[PDB]
Amino acid sequence: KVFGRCELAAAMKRHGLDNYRGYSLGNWVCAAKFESNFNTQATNRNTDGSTDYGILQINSRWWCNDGRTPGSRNLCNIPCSALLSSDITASVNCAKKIVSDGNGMNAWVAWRNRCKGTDVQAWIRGCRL
Repeated sequence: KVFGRCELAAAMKRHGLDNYRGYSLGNWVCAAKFESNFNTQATNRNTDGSTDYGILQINSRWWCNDGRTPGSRNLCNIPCSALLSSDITASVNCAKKIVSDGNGMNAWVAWRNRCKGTDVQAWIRGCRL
């Protein structure tokens, strides 16, 4: 499913991402916008033959198993297909693991290049307090 902006903000906030590891809700919404356009079914192949899955484009090289990424690790202990559900619970739990891994949200290349240092508050303007 394709989330609305405020719909996704409310879901991310309900699952505890607002200021998780110090990253305000606008950072997560912005990241989702540029990784997936808010589309839980988004899949994109990386040059190394891994694939990124879901609303936060979680990568099969380290975090989920898709059975076709040699050397895969599956640190979130999930099939990558579970990251495409209309329920973002698995994506958010896995994102908590990723962002705690030491490098913060720089793990999401699109966040580093398109959200970092920008007015991310704009991404939650209109959601309900």
